[PDB]
Amino acid sequence: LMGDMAERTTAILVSSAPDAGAATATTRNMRIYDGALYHGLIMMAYQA
Amino acid sequence: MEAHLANETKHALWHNDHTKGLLHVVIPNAGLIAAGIDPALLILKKPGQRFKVEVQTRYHATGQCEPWCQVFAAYIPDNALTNLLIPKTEPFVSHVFSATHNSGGLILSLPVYLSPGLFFDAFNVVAIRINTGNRKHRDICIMYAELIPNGTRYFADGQRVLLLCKQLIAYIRCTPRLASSIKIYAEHMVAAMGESHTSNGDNIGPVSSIIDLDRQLTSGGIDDSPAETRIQENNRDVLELIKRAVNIVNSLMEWFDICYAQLVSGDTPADFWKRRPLSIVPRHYAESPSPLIVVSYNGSSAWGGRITGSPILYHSAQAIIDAACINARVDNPQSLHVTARQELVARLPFLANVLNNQTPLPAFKPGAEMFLNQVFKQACVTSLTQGLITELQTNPTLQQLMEYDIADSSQTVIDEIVARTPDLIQTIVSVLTEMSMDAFYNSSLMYAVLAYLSSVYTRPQGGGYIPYLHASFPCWLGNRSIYLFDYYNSGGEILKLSKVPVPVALEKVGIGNSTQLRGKFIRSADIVDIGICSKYLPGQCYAYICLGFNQQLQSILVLPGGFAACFCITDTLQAALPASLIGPILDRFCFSI
Repeated sequence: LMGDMAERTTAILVSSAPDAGAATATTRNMRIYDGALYHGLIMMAYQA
Repeated sequence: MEAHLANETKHALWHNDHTKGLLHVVIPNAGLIAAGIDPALLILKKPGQRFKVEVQTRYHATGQCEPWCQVFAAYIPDNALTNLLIPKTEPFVSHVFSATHNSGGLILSLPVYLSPGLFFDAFNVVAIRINTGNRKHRDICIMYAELIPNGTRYFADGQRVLLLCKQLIAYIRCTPRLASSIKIYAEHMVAAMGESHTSNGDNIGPVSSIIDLDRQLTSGGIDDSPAETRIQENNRDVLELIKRAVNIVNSLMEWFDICYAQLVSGDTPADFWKRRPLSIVPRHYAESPSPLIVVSYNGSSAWGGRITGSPILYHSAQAIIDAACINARVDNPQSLHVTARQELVARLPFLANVLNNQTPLPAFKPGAEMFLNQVFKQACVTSLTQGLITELQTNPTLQQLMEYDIADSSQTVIDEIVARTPDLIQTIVSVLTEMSMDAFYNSSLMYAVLAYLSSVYTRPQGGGYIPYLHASFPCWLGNRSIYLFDYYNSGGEILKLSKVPVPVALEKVGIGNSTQLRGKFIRSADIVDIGICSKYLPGQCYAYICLGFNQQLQSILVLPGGFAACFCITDTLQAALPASLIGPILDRFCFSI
């Protein structure tokens, strides 16, 4: 396994848009700031 | 399709001035997804904006420009292809035909040049004006090469009509109504199209007839050229002679139109041209996957029409240039022989204005307006900051001089801003290399500066400078009535806070001695989207900084704290920037009656 290995993880920030069901012009102006890490490592426990 | 057809009468009535040939060009709306605007406000919503589209030309080192073109169009959502291909049947709309998720469409007018001296090259960029937000308008710029590709699709259109006619025949035959006369005459017409094609083959043959664009927009670009026709006729003659040698030695919609008129009882403009072959001139690009389909009339001797013989080919303008370039193995014609230059001048009258080296310009960059305006704005901002810093350095007196409406319990912090003037000017100087340049590249300041220079150099031949509509209305006779104020915070960091400047009234009280400033307001009954920043009192945690400018490029400081400086930068711009840098500006932004 040691012959082939990766280098590191990269972080990419994405955005989100509301549904196009509303015809109001104000719906295309606002943008909620949210996102998630790319290939992140999160543990569901902790060490004392 | 109705407004353009109505407006076609102006082009039809034209007899002279053949240098402007209007034609039907369809622009797909696939690129509207990246526009980021509301499609509802683009067709019919809250009338009063009066959105218009203008088409103008862009020359290179020759001068003059086209006097725009008053044209307009409207979009159509909800599967525009279905309602533009299938005839309109709104009273009896049902589940007719079958298609996938289509898109909208638009029609844009683009003049073309037709003459005995046709010629063709790629040196002109067509500028399109859109009445939308100047911030990221998402426009396009193409040369003349894509406008005239010298090609048409005449063979691929034959199979498209066959599928539609088969589908309509199947739909008519599927419903058992009317009488047997229609069925028998349809059967006779089908059998009349071939003896063994129907009796021994198939009548309709639905098999896998699906309405799709697979072989229609891929091949068929150059297929009906005179060389291709000659090759085809030679091949057919060869085949005929081969068949003759083998033999010698071995070892009509009149009834259909009447029935359609009786049944549908409705006409659409997209049906009269279906009886004649059409022309498709797609021009795609890697920016967006959407072909630029172009439809040309077949009943008129326009560009791409084939009704009397060979159409316009745009030839006899490339072989001579190629021969001249290959004669000395030099691509650049400037370093060619005198005979080659004389031949190029004689063959191309429009090319004689480049050899004489008139109206010098660095290289050939049609898109110079962007960075030209950027450089002009940078120079104006540097001159303004130099003037303000010099006046601050040479500012007499100290602290406040006039009254100023300041609360007794709030004056303890007003002097803090005034005492930090060196920090403020240092931050302003340093922010020139940190703040984004995409926020002040299309503001009202550059437009006002450009309109101010319109008074000087009113065309080399003259002109009254009388625009028709959609021009600089706030800047017509003077800038002392409408002001532009930018609000910035104090301290060691200055960043943009407001979005759109709001004019603020100002008047002087004292008619001499120590002048006093007291801003006022004017009641407006035409708009309600007005911010409350201008109406904010001077107190309530201090205020902002204002620097108004008149029509004479005179800046008056409105900084609170009894400090006011008046400096003029009208002569600094002329010294730093000569009169040779306004060439393209004068070429583009000029009009006369």
